[PDB]
Amino acid sequence: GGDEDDLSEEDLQFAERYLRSYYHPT
Amino acid sequence: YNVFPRTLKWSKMNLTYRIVNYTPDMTHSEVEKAFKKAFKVWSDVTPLNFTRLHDGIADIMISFGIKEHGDFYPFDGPSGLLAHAFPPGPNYGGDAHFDDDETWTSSSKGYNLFLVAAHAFGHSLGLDHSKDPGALMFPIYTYTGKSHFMLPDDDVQGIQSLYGPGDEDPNPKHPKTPDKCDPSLSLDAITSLRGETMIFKDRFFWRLHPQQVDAELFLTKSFWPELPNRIDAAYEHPSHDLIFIFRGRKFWALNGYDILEGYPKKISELGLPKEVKKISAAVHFEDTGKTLLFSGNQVWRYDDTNHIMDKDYPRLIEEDFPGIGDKVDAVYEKNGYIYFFNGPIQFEYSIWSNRIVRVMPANSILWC
Ligand SMILES: [Ca+2]
Ligand SMILES: [Ca+2]
Ligand SMILES: [Ca+2]
Ligand SMILES: [Ca+2]
Ligand SMILES: [Cl-]
Ligand SMILES: [Cl-]
Ligand SMILES: [Zn+2]
Ligand SMILES: [Zn+2]
Repeated sequence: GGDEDDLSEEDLQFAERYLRSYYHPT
Repeated sequence: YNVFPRTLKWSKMNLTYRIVNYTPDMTHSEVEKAFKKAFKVWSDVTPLNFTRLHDGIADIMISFGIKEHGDFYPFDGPSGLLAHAFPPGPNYGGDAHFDDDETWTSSSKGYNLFLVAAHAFGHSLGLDHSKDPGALMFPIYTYTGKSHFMLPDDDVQGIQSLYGPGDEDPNPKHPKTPDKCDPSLSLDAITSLRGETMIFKDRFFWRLHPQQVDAELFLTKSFWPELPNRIDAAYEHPSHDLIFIFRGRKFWALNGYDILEGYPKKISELGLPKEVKKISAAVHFEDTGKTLLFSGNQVWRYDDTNHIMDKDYPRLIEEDFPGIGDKVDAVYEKNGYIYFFNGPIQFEYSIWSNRIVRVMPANSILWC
């Protein structure tokens, strides 16, 4: 005791990102 | 590169993965070939080794999801977030989920499943996002190019900080991203664009605003997916709001972010002969409506206004601008001064007094 997974989860997950920005803008 | 806190590392070299489900936009095999290609990237430069399981539970669990799809973090429909991965660990650790609201392809369309995987697998192996725009592990997606993929040096360095190297990397030479402050730095092309300075080197350009000292570093395909990686030459038509870009015998006109109608054209249409197989450097003069085009030790003066080469050309660089050697890598002009880049040197040529005012390292344009 006490009983709990001290590293239960990771916030350190990271995402790749591509912007919704757009063509033909002049 | 960046690793994660505590230096989250797999403690085993022989790892396992499982493709739970598949994108509709691709065939199972086309999909299996990608992920396998994607691990190969990392395996080629580490002791690591990947084995695909066909059932049960693997280290890396690969699935496709839509919106809220299980984990607390949901996907966002088309574009935006492309996927996400967890750092090395017990269960959710190592996993990678991909957005199924995406058109996964093995081409320049949709989003390249192999490119996005390679990146996201890196997280799975312990690499955090990199700040280097040259790195695969950079936070923002960009279609690298049609050409055969090479893993950037930042990435090789980062992953080997954890595990590497391995016995025989099949092509050791990995692309380093240019160093603004290396006094051997030599430039490919330079132009103004909307008041800012554009400096091309390899698959990158710096954009340096008159009011900044640190330039930003973009990948060229980040702006113009269609343009090549290396640029030979570039120049602007400011008042007409437009930038011209040369590579080999093709040349493009561009208005901000898009190619003009029916580009690229052949440089022959510019009046050049056939033996001229590249423009080395180019500068336009808004004053007079004319453009200098350099090739080899020669120079052409073309009438950008009336669309025709001036008569009496070509002339030798060494006549019209003596003392700058016999080649020109990149050139721009500002307020009566022409700046001629020959290797790691830059010459400041005064149109006024018709000679070289000062001489200085090429990288001093990058505030070095
Ligand atoms: Ca998405
Ligand atoms: Ca796992
Ligand atoms: Ca050049
Ligand atoms: Ca130029
Ligand atoms: Cl990711
Ligand atoms: Cl140039
Ligand atoms: Zn990422
Ligand atoms: Zn998820």
